[PDB]
Amino acid sequence: DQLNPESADLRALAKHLYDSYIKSFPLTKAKARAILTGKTTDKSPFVIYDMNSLMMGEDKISKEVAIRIFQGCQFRSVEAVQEITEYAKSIPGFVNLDLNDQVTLLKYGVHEIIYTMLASLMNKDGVLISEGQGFMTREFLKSLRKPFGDFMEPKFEFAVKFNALELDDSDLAIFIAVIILSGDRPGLLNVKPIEDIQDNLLQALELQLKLNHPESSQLFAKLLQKMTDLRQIVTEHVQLLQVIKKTETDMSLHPLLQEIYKDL
Ligand SMILES: COc1cc(CCc2ccccc2)c(C(=O)O)c(O)c1CC=C(C)C
Repeated sequence: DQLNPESADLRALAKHLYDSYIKSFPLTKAKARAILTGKTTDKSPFVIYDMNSLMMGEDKISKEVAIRIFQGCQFRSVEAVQEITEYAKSIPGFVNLDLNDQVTLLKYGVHEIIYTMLASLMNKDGVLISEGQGFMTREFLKSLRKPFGDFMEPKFEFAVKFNALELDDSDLAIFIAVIILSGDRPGLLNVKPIEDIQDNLLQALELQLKLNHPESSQLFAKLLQKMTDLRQIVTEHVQLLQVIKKTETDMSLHPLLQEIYKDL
């Protein structure tokens, strides 16, 4: 039989992470795909695709429209940062790390994770919003005044590609744990304890994918290669925020987000 004690421990680790992910993230990929695909009469989103539907959306779900949307987006990111911080504490070994490194791991990790999980809420046509009650189209977003009309496009581009891996939540739980425990983060005090945890997470992810996706060759490698896409989305996003700060000096940014962005 395949399972030995070592691979048994990796299965127990996969199970624990999946459990913690479910407990930390109220809107899973499974729920998102059920809303998006019409496993539904109770789960249908209201669709925002223009100014009028936007106005009607606000009714059923003050400033300039681009700004309201961007701020709505900032607030959800703050929520996601909180959910991800709750999840991270569940990753075995994580809270036993030097407090400074915990902060560093989160600071550089959370945006990569946000866009990973945001892919679960996207298809080629738009993105779920407000806990799945709404769906805002990609074209509507793209139509926003400069520079806001461009903020979401690289996220959709990534999501379309990432979604072709067809990962489910149990896969993603291990993958986002791997992301958080990156020993290559800038300013880390003790890299070794992080690398040892990541090594364990990596073995767990490898096994999960082999078992969950037996006909999907080199999926593990293909998934690791996606980290390059995420890192690049994050860099572009930060650059676009520097532009927004200067053109929209009357627009405030959540300090939790501001501290994350500080010298990324
Ligand atoms: C465009 O990106 C939005 C925007 C929004 C704001 C949608 C909105 C704002 C203001 C008026 C009408 C609709 C939400 C939301 O409200 O849940 C959202 O989850 C997202 C997903 C984005 C993330 C997690 C970065």
